[PDB]
Amino acid sequence: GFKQDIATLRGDLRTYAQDIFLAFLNKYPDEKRNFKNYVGKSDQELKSMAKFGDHTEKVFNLMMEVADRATDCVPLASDASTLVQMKQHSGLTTGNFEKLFVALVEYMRASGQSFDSQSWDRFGKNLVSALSSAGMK
Ligand code: HEM
Ligand SMILES: CC(c1ccc(O)cc1)c1ccc(O)cc1
Repeated sequence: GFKQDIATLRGDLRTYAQDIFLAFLNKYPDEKRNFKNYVGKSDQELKSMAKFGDHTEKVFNLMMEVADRATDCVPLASDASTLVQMKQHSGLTTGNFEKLFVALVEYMRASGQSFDSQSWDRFGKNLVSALSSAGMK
């Protein structure tokens, strides 16, 4: 289920963090407007870039903490407000997050593995609802 999925993802975190972000960027190429240093690069080139590895892993480390602190796939309001108020998230709207979780769920469905994709799909919708309540446009 969802809890075990958090353990599975954490057990190969750098790999999953990079592969899910690439799935997102490749499914939604327009989302690179937010990541101009990643333009004009193949996946293997991005996986050679120090900030792409560093940043993807720090993002996913916090994503897994947000998921782990959730009840029934509903994140804490404190975690939603941290994600809205972060200076690095000044430009974003909830649609950026919806798209990320669509790509994450698709990734999991396409994997060989028994991820609980329906729990991740809920988590993404509930995180979007929480971000909207905490003031993200
Ligand atoms: C639950 C999902 C997310 C979490 C937990 C999260 C977390 C973080 C964290 C911890 C950082 C700091 C990274 C560092 O400085 O090394 C960061 C930066 C950033 N995040 Fe988020 N983020 C999420 C979703 C998103 C989404 C959906 C977008 C845009 C589509 C986004 C855009 C950014 C940008 C532009 C930065 C700063 C620039 C950069 O680090 O390359 N984030 N995020
Ligand atoms: C959107 C986010 C991310 C999405 C999915 C992941 O598995 C890891 C990270 C992100 C933020 C800043 C970056 O520099 C790189 C990526």
